[PDB]
Amino acid sequence: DVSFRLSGADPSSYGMFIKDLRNALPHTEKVYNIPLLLPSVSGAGRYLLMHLFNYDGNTITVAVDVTNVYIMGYLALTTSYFFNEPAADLASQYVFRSARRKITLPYSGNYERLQIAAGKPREKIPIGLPALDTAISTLLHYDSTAAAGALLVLIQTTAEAARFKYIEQQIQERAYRDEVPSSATISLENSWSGLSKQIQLAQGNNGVFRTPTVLVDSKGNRVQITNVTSNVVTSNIQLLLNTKNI
Ligand SMILES: Nc1ccn([C@@H]2O[C@H](COP(=O)(O)O)[C@@H](O)[C@H]2O)c(=O)n1
Ligand SMILES: *[C@@H]1O[C@H](CO)[C@@H](O)[C@H](O)[C@H]1NC(C)=O
Repeated sequence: DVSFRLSGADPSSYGMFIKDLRNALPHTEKVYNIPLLLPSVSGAGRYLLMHLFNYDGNTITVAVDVTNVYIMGYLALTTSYFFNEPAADLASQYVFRSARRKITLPYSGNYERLQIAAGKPREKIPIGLPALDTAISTLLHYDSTAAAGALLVLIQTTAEAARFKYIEQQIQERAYRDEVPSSATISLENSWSGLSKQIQLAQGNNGVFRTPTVLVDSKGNRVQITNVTSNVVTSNIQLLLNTKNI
């Protein structure tokens, strides 16, 4: 398992958490020095438990699929909550079984559905460590509309930060003040599958992407990433979604 406590949290302790999160995900191979997530894992081993504590020390446990870093569901006191999707229902067979009741959330975990439930796109939702404290607090007591927004914050401040060093750094900048994600942040989130694919396709293509990936950079400018020498590949991305799952 991995843990993170908002009480006394700073950019350093958050960095240690994201490091732990990455290191908890198994791999047998690196592609261009980036860990390649496994095609599949059977049984309970598929799910990582993240213990998150709000400033007041109240806690939720979040179940994460270690093959794609997708959040499946979470436990809050004696109630488990899972996304309305087949992968999450499968997860509910293995994690939080001792919960007194299980609620299936009225949406899947994908960004489009969460934004619909939350009533706003995540371009408009501030993120940061204070926002994560709020998210944990919200998830402690069921409120599906509020939970959608909280989960958008949760996913970006954990999974997306694990996937991209840039995103980790953006959250570190928001340690004591929330701010909506940069356009570059949104771009990287939306491009993770594509980038993972092209980095793997480059393996037998002399480091060249079969299809270029369009990204927005730190200056709001639209760049085109075409091979593994790009900083996004050498610097930024920390985990690759296996092409078998794409
Ligand atoms: N169970 C799920 C499903 C999706 N997600 C996140 O939501 C995204 C899906 O968004 P779209 O369907 O809008 O592409 C994924 O990239 C993933 O990071 C998640 O964190 N947990
Ligand atoms: C590869 O990407 C680098 C970095 O963006 C770029 O400068 C260069 O033009 C590209 N080279 C090839 C052969 O695609």
